[PDB]
Amino acid sequence: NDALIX
Amino acid sequence: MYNFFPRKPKWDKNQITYRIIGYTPDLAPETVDDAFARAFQVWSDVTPLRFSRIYDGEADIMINFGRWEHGDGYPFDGKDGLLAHAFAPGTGVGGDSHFDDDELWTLGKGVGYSLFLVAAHAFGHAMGLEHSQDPGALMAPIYTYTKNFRLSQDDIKGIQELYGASPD
Ligand SMILES: [Ca+2]
Ligand SMILES: [Ca+2]
Ligand SMILES: [Ca+2]
Ligand SMILES: [Ca+2]
Ligand SMILES: [Zn+2]
Ligand SMILES: [Zn+2]
Repeated sequence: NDALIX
Repeated sequence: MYNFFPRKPKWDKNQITYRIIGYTPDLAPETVDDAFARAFQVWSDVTPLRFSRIYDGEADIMINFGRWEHGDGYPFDGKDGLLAHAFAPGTGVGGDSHFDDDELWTLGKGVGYSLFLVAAHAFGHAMGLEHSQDPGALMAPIYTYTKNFRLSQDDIKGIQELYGASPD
């Protein structure tokens, strides 16, 4: 979970 | 194959700045600078996207190192696990790239984690790429060291879909 959103 | 974020977010310009808010003690500042430059360069070589370092003010890609709760609501997890994370393109926190300083950062070595390869990956996300199923892709979700790195066709085609091929 290394690509996050905002 | 290659993937994006669901809303296909991308940068609206080709000239992008970065800033390094803090360094890792694990590596010489010099070494870190050039690691990040090279990481950005691997995406520059196949797109018209151009990355420029600044030493002050708000950059598009604010880079820092940090561990556990480091102030963005997505904590790190100690040694191993998450190596780093990056936000999809956007304003503010968008694009920003953080690195877990509980890890040992290295260059050109099977011990620790190559800052070059992990930055290059994390920045991929900062550009709008999601993970690839391809084991030999830079955007694979699992770390692998390789002494001689190349971009897999999968990495090139994904990024060229978003921003097009190099003009030069
Ligand atoms: Ca930003
Ligand atoms: Ca912390
Ligand atoms: Ca970690
Ligand atoms: Ca460290
Ligand atoms: Zn990733
Ligand atoms: Zn973070």
